[PDB]
Parts: sequence; structure tokens; C-alpha cells
Amino acid sequence: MRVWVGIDDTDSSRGMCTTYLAVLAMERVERELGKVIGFPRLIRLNPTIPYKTRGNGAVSFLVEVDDVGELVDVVNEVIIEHAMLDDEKTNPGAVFVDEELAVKLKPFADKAIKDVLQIDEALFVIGKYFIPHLRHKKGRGLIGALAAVGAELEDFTLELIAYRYPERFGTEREYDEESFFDMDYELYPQTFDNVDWCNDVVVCIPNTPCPVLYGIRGESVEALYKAMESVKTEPVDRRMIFVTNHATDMHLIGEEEVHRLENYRSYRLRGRVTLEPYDIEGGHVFFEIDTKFGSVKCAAFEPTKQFRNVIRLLRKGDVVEVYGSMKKDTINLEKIQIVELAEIWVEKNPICPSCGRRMESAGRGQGFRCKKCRTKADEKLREKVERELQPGFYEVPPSARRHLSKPLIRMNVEGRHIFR
Ligand SMILES: Nc1ncnc2c1ncn2[C@@H]1O[C@H](COP(=O)(O)OP(=O)(O)CP(=O)(O)O)[C@@H](O)[C@H]1O
Ligand SMILES: N=C(N)NCCCCN
Ligand SMILES: [Mg+2]
Ligand SMILES: [Mg+2]
Ligand SMILES: [N+]
Ligand SMILES: [Zn+2]
Repeated sequence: MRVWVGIDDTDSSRGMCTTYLAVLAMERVERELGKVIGFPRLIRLNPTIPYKTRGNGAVSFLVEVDDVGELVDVVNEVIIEHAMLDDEKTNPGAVFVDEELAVKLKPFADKAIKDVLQIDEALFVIGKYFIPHLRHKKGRGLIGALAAVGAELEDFTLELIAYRYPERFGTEREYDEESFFDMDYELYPQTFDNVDWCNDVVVCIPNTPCPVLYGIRGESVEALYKAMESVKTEPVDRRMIFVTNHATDMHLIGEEEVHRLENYRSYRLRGRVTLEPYDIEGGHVFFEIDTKFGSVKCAAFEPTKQFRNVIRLLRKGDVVEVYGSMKKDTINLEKIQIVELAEIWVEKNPICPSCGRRMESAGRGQGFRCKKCRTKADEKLREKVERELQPGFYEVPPSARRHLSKPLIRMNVEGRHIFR
């Protein structure tokens, strides 16, 4: 039969990773049991949750087998040899779900991406549907695993994950940098978010002791493969294309959907600036806006870098739409649409028609003049201020992008200010 397998919470900060484990499980399945139908899926889940370190994606894949139990046995064996069971934050979970049952898991997945789940909820479902499963310690990985199976993808994207040879690991990656930029120039946007031009920093390359060499995000299989032969790196051992929910904003909740705002959720909401932007310790810029939910703290953190500049150009009254996560009662800006800019009438002194300098007061009710010449005016000149802010959309730079964060280049809308 066809059976969805879902895994996660397998890696540790030490140097394993769900997906690598999944690739192994896949390889072992093909040779013992059956074959993998289509591609595996890398499903990003609610990104505010603690216990990440880092990112938050479970993995799933479809297979064809004669016996469910053996398939469980195989996955089970793979976990036992590869999973970082030593760590206390690592808590592998796995599930095995009939095809026509995964659909019943869509709401659960959705709550996993947008909301917060308890283990008892995952456990309730497994008993509800007699879903064969593996819980290895704390059965926490079970949530992500159910989710990796229920997730419906309307918009989806691809990532070509390259993997290192084990003898390398914990060592420093070796790679040709220009090799990557060149590739982005050639194929962007087909492949996207794989490098940060404006910050001369490659982005698809982890800084971490795991098996991943590079993960390249893109749109088609043909473009990804082009990316792969175009790039120069230390020997690639394992490679896998994943269908994902990277770059879809699948985690954002519309304001029309909710009564109050909550920590550990992410939003798209519209407001008018109350407080003006004010800088902070690390290099942060705070400000506040009025919304159907009252005053709300919006922040661009230092890692957003230049994106802070676009923000600093904010003035009370501005109509805005923000995109980001709420933690500690503040919105971490990922994206931002300035809808309507606030008009500001100002009455200043007359400019002198000869010299160009502002006329000084001519005394109480004596109008104005420009002593330097024999020139005079009697009234003030009103005008509208002209700041360097165009309406429309602005995003953080690719080196600050969050896995779920939908990048402008992928949104049809107008006014997109993609900086390169
Ligand atoms: N919305 C949610 N509510 C509650 N728990 C959730 C959740 N989304 C995921 N989880 C669970 O939290 C744990 C996630 O931590 P995990 O270790 O698996 O990193 P994951 O994808 O983030 C990682 P990495 O690439 O390093 O290897 C999982 O057990 C997962 O099932
Ligand atoms: N996998 C990529 N191509 N980009 C990932 C972005 C990571 C930024 N911290
Ligand atoms: Mg994990
Ligand atoms: Mg996971
Ligand atoms: N589904
Ligand atoms: Zn003058």
C-alpha cells in the first residue's frame, strides 16, 4: 500500500539533521521494502517555538510497501543508528499514515504552522486513527511528524539540499563564492534567496556542524539542477530535492481572523504609526501603531541591517501594513507595506526671491523681509514635506530572511523595492 511517513526532532545542535536522516531512511526503504513516490517534503512549522536551535521543519515522504510493520521497523532502525539520542532536547517522532488519511491531518498541520500544540494532542490523534508510530523518548517529534504529513501546500517551493561526506562534518565547509553569485545572476529568480548581493554574503550555506553542505531554494527541478552543476564546492555525497513551504508566508495570520493578539504567533496587520521610530542597544529600531487591537510594538532588529533605514523614515500618522512574528509583546518585522504616507502641511517663512535664504521675522506684525536686499513679503508659504519614502513594499535582506517569509520577488503586487 501507499503510506505517508513523517519524521522530526532527530538532530541535535551537535551535528545530525532531520532530512539527512530522512534521506537515509529513504535509501534504506528503496532497497528493502518498495520505492519512494515523488519527492520528500520539508515542512516548516511555527517559527516562534522554543526547542528549535534552529529553524523548525519536519520531513515526510510517500512510499509503496506490502507491510506497514516492516516499514516502521526499517524507519525505526535508521533512527536508532543515526539520531542524536544522547541529547536531552532531541526527541524523535515518526508516523506512518495511509494516503487517504493524511488529508484528515490538514487542520493539525495548520495548527502546527500557525499555532501551538501539546503532545497530548498528537497522542489523541494517533489513538483516534490507530496511526502506527514511533516515539523514542519524549514523543515530542510526533507533532512535527503528523504536521509534515497533514500539511496542504497551495504555494510551495523547492530546495535542493546538498550533503557533505561524513569524514567531513564539524569541519569547515569549502566552496567557491563567485561560483554562487554567478549562478544567481544566471538563474535568479528561478533560484532565489541563495545569496545576499547587497551584503556580499553567501546565504545558502550553513555555519553549523551538520551534514548539510548547501540548501538551494528555487522554483523548478530544471533550475535547481542547473544551480547544482554550476556551483563549485567540496565533494557532494548525498543530494535531495525537497518540496517545501519556504517562502510562502504560510505562517501569517490575517488580522480579520483574530480577536486578541498573542505571543508565539505571526501576523499581517494594518495600523497607523503612533510612536515614532527610536533606536536601541544592538542596533534596533522600535515604533508603535494603532490597530483594531490597540497600540502595538513593531521592531526591526539589527540583523535586518539596512532594512532599518527604510523604517527610520517613519512619521506619526503613516498608514502601514506589517508582516512578522510576535514575541515578548513585539512584532519582529519581516516585511512591510507602506500604504498611504501621512500628509504634513507646514507653514514656514517666505524664501527670499533674490538670495534664496529664509526671510527673518520683520518684527511682531510686520511680516517678513530679507535685510540683505530691499525685499519684503507679508505672508507664510505652506508646503508638503518630501521624504525619501515611496509607498509600496519593503523586505529584509536575504541574509535575514526567515524560512517561511515570502520574498517580494514572488509576490505579483506593485511597489516592490527589491534591493540588489
Ligand atoms: N506549532 C508547534 N507547537 C508545538 N510543538 C511544535 C510545533 N511545531 C513543531 N513542534 C515540535 O517542536 C519540536 C521542534 O524542534 P526540532 O528539533 O525538531 O527542530 P526542527 O525542525 O526545528 C529542526 P533542524 O534543521 O536543526 O535539524 C518538534 O518536536 C516538533 O514536533
Ligand atoms: N537556503 C538558502 N538558500 N537561504 C537561507 C537563508 C538563511 C538566512 N539566515
Ligand atoms: Mg530535530
Ligand atoms: Mg523538525
Ligand atoms: N493532506
Ligand atoms: Zn536676499
